[PDB]
Amino acid sequence: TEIIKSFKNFILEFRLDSQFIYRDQLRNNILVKNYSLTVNMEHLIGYNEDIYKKLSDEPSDIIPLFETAITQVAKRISILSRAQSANSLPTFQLILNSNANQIPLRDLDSEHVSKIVRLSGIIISTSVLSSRATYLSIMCRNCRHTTSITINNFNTGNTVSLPRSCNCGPDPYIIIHESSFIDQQFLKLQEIPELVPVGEMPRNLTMTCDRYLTNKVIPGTRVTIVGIYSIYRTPYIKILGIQSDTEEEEEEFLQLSRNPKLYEILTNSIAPSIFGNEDIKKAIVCLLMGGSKKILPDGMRLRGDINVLLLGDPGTAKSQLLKFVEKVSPIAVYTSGKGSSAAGLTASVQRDPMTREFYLEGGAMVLADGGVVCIDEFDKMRDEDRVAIHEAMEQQTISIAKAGITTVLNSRTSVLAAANDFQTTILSRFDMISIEKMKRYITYCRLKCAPRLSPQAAEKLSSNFVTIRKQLLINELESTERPITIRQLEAIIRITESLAKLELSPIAQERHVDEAIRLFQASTMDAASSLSEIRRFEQELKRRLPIGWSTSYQTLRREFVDTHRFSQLALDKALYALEKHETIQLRHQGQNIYRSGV
Amino acid sequence: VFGDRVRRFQEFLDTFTSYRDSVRSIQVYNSNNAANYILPHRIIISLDDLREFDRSFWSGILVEPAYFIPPAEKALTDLADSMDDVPHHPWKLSFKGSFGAHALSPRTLTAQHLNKLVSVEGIVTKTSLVRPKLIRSVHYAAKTGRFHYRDYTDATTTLTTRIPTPAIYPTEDTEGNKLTTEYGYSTFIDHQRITVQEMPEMAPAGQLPRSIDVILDDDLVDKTKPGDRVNVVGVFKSLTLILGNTVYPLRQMLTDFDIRNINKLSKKKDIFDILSQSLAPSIYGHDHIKKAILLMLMGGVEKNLENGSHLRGDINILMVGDPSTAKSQLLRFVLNTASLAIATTGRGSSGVGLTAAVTTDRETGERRLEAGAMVLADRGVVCIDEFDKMTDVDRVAIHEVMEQQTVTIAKAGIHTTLNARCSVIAAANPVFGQYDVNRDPHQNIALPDSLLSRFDLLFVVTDDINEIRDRSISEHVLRVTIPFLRKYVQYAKERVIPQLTQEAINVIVKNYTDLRDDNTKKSPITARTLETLIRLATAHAKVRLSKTVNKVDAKVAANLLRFALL
Amino acid sequence: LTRRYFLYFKPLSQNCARRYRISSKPLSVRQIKGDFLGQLITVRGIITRVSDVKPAVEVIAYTCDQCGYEVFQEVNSRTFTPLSECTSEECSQNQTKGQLFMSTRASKFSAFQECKIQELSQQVPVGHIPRSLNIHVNGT
Repeated sequence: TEIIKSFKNFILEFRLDSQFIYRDQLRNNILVKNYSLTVNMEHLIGYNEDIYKKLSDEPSDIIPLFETAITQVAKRISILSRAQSANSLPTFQLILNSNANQIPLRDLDSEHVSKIVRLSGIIISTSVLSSRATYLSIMCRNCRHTTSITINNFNTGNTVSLPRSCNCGPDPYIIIHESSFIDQQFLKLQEIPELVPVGEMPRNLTMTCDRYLTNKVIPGTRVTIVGIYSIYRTPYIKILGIQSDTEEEEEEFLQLSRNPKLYEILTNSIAPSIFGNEDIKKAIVCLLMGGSKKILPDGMRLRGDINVLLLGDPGTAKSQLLKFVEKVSPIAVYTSGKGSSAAGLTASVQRDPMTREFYLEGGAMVLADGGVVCIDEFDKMRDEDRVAIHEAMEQQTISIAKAGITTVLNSRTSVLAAANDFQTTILSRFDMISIEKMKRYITYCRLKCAPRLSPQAAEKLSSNFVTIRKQLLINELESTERPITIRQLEAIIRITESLAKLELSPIAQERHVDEAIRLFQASTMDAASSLSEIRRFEQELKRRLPIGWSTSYQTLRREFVDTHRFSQLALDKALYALEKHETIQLRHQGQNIYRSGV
Repeated sequence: VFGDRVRRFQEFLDTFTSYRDSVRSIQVYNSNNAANYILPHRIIISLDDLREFDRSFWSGILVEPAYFIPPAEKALTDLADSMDDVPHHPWKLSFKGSFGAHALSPRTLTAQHLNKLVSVEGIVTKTSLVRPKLIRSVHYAAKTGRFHYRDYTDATTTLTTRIPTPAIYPTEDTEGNKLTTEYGYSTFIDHQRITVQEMPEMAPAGQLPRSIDVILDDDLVDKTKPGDRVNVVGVFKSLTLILGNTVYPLRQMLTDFDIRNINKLSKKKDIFDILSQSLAPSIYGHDHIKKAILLMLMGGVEKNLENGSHLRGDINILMVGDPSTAKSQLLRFVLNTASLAIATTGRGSSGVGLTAAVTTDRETGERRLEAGAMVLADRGVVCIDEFDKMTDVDRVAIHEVMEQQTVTIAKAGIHTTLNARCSVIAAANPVFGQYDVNRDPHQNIALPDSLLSRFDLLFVVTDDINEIRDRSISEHVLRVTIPFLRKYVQYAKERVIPQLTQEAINVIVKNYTDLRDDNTKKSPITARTLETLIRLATAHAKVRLSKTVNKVDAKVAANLLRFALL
Repeated sequence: LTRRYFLYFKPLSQNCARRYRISSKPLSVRQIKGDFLGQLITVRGIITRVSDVKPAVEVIAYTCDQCGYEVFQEVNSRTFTPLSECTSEECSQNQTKGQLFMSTRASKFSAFQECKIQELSQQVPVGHIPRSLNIHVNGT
């Protein structure tokens, strides 16, 4: 009762910036009927030492007393507000967030059980919005007697149980359902996979979510959860609050930033045993941040991140440099093509072991919000994940169309893939074909600066574009059919922004563009190494076999074989062009003669 | 506690005779139809007369309808018996009007205010099969020729939960004799189970929609169909669903300072070019294409003819060319700057397309539906990129919904049609990968001629390497507003409707007869194009928000035609 | 069981309805309203789907060699279960509960046939499609 008056004095007497922060928030939440309020732990430890230590030691018996004091002052607020202009009040659930401590998942021990606990992680699953009760009328089936039972904060050997007796014998009770129910959720949380030991997979934890914070957390983000570490032996978390996203280190980083051969030693440091490939190493180290993110006032902003692709024979650190980019970078998780062993890159959905709940198993494409993604074995991709990565590599947004939830999400991912209709997605969607102090400088540069470009260094880019368009047109009008776009020019601009951003400068000069054109020329050298085809195909169909029968893959194989122009890729290319130009005769022949064969 | 509420509702009905003469009209209409040989016995109650008459009764209806709705319907049945004096069924109620904080979005609908009645608007996704249920079953004993009857109750016939009586169907008599099922004297009441989620314009688009289930009685089973905006009024019972009793089938705020700015910008003859140039500054060039995109997102007129079919007001645009430019970057701008827009990839739809998805169920009623993408947006715009990868099923679907704006689905249980008055923005790529002027302009599209006739404006974007024009793209991308044009477009869409004049009929007649030249030189001209040649004019005339069209609107439509055709 | 005939009905026409001054109106399948389940209705329409004539049983006859009293059970649904247990008047007062057999000759059958009636073309509303309905016929 004294704690009731203390919490009421804390609500109606706390001042910050010459104003109350809980009274107006309670009035605004009562006026929209939200039945919740945001309290901070720092304000109550600055107000009273008789509250926080008892809340940290015994939260389960002091928290509903605070809750009933909140409803007691809320009833007065409601009756004085309803009488001004234009009964039954539920128990107001409180949410409470703080940032005083962030303990890891490996520091959880046998001590401080059922206390307050605050930690970060990645939500993997929100499975079923299930139902419980909060007030229920119960009746008997034998002596016609009824009553009711109420619960407020206790939502397997616990608080709620039906009475065995009111003779009526054991269990004569019937729940009067329509004169009585709340929502609750079962969630799963795992630790950050960028900092998890290599010998074992990351562990997880189960948590119970109640009424006011339901459907607020999308699974796959950096979520900081504060609650009660309770035991059901097995541990579980009762959520009571939710939120989400050394000077010598900066001194040595500023001393290392003043070195003029810094780029060069960085490259002499990312390759300890890799012989050669300086242009691959500079493109790998320049594809972390991306480019200049600019928020234009018209709303049509530009993308800053880029794409890099590794290709070659097995070996030469195609999967060893990826471990260094998994451990160096701020937010990155190692995965592979078509998922992996009991984990997936894209949205993997599985079945629940209990009650047969359809829920998503996991995904690393949601967990990389604001960083890069890194995969191996690009040739082994499923068709249900290729469309998702096809849209996310150029628009950075993942759209889900399930019947339960239809969420689109900002992926904000760059890709660093390795490999060994695929031709257009390789050649068009890809632009290129201490350690703690370095990571700290990378995070400070990604959050602090927003560079730009000078026209003095942009005229060299314009002259380079004019010369490459005037020089590769000789190879392109000569029917080589391989390209040159403005997207590659925008990628060149993003590469220059990343190279000028690494020295922590908002301006760009010719010093970065002379390395950028040298970085781009290796990608163009790797990329470099209709009237006739349609005259062939069309004249063939038209003037040769209108039924097409007898004229299929054999007969073209003969003609083109005997005309020495056939390449299977070229054959199926002209053909796919014909079905695709909707020669609906070519549609028809495909339907028949193709696997009719000749 | 029942007698005081029934006398208070009797005093309210004696004070307001608007429901008494209405139920007398219901009874005299039923008597006239019986004399010739029906209405579903419900009276809508205006809630505005209930607040000033009784505050406690109003508060009791708003917080406890399980204890306030059955004495009011008991008073209504007693008034129906007292108002009628001829010889010889229940009566229900309905509400309307403002609710205050009880009127809310279904995504904000949570575990609070369970027993209280909820008014919730949105869009329906599924409408189940109509299913009859037994509430009373009769039987006959042929050993003596008698008749027996039994009644059935559940948790959906009353607002309060009754004691559960699991009445076993009589397969035997109490004496033990044989019996039969007298099919016909036993009444049947049909029920429906529909699903409704939030509207895409009021919801914070980017999130997931939350849907709820409505259990429907006999009376209102013929007024629900998918694809329409609806507002349901029911009770949030949790045995979680709503017992829908009232269904009504049926966005930036405007100040007085913004209307002065759009009235100031209404008479200058330089407005159109700077408004077309101000939509996307990250894309160099293509002024006439975004001029048509501006005329496209503002709309048409949607003329409905008297005693005939409606006329198409929507415009459709197809854009082709080399894949080097910003065709995939323009869809994000038109998705983020329109009133409401739905974008799809054109390949990857789980159903049969973007309309009429998969139908299956696992619950009590073994039938369920699903809503697509085009049935959600009814007045906005939809964007389909990679048009050549889209299969023939969706092509047959857009052949049918292009100039008719209606979609018909002949299923095993569903045989209805629905409105699809939307505008399509298609973006395609050639099958050869690249295209130049010397190649023929018909086989490079690799689409049928009927789809060329369906789409109104076909925009070809060339990208041959030229050293003169390509010098400033790098400095332009290396270097009026967003909340103003939205208010401009919606005020033009809501207030001003343009009409034709004689000054703009003759020049468009001259242009159509002069092109019907292109048939011998480069492109076929159809009759549908006549309609699209004035739609755009009207567009320009409503861009300037004039009450009627002008000759310059037909001139700028002919200029857009010369750029998109030649 | 001893029904030699088959009973059927027919309604009155409109000429006998105007005389002496309804029960037989031409009804659509969109004009069913749900609540007409149990009224005699006269539906007008085209017939697209018909089935073959098949014998559906009405009563199952079981014979015994131990007692001789042949029993008859009545089915009403689409399916049924075989009554292997004897429910005669002689096996109730007995320890023995001997096997029963079925008779396909003494059992009464009926020429059952299902049909799908469709909605008329000019009677359907604007935009709607002509939905179907099922008719189960028996006998002659």
